[PDB]
Amino acid sequence: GGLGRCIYNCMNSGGGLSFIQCKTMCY
Repeated sequence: GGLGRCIYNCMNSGGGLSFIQCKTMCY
């Protein structure tokens, strides 16, 4: 899928941005 890993790498450790910028941005 995407959201599953999106926030994972984005938030867990692999984004360098924010949460709302990935928890929702990711399609």
